[PDB]
Amino acid sequence: SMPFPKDCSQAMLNGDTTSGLYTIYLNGDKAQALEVFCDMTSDGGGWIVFLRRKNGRENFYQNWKAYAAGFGDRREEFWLGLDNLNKITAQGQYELRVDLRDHGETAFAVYDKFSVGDAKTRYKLKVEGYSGTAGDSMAYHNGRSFSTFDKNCALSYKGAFWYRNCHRVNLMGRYGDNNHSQGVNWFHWKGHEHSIQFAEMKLRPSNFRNL
Ligand SMILES: Fc1ccc(CNC[C@H]2CCCO2)cc1
Repeated sequence: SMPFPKDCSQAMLNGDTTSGLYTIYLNGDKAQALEVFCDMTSDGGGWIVFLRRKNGRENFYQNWKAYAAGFGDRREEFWLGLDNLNKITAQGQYELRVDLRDHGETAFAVYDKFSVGDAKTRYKLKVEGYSGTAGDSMAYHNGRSFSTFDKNCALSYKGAFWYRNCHRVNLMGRYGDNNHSQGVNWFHWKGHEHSIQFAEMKLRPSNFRNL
């Protein structure tokens, strides 16, 4: 096992093959301990889950400080936080996976290259290298800074994202809200008038597929 695993891939290969809560260490630094939910089953596992939507019990209409730091319940609905995502994606080349499920249908999207800038970039999104079945809805968002109501689409649509003008993805939107662009949307799968029941965003090293 690796004493201070810096993501859910290093934490898995230690043998641990159950999805659940695990401790990771940013830059492998024992002083930068982070609790994450590892999805160890989806496409060979080793994923840090950074968003989960599944029942609308948690409020995602939260401020910049809340999106930077993280919020909610890692076992249920949560946001891991942008400072975390910046530090994780700085450790090497990460891939993004999005898993969607709504009234029994499933779709996914993988981006070979995924990173989040530091606070000085307003946590700039980078997503390149699409494959999957949900449709390339993040390409629209590539290069966008993060937006919350207090730093305008977040206020217009009552959510938070790497907004442009405004979104094809709104996975931190209002739960079960089918009003145009207000819900948990992945436009190129279910459009802007269908709020998705279940959504996870997760990352692991892009080189995991053949490590
Ligand atoms: F994924 C996440 C990441 C962060 C959080 C909020 N952390 C709260 C701090 C202060 C009191 C306890 O920890 C929730 C879910």
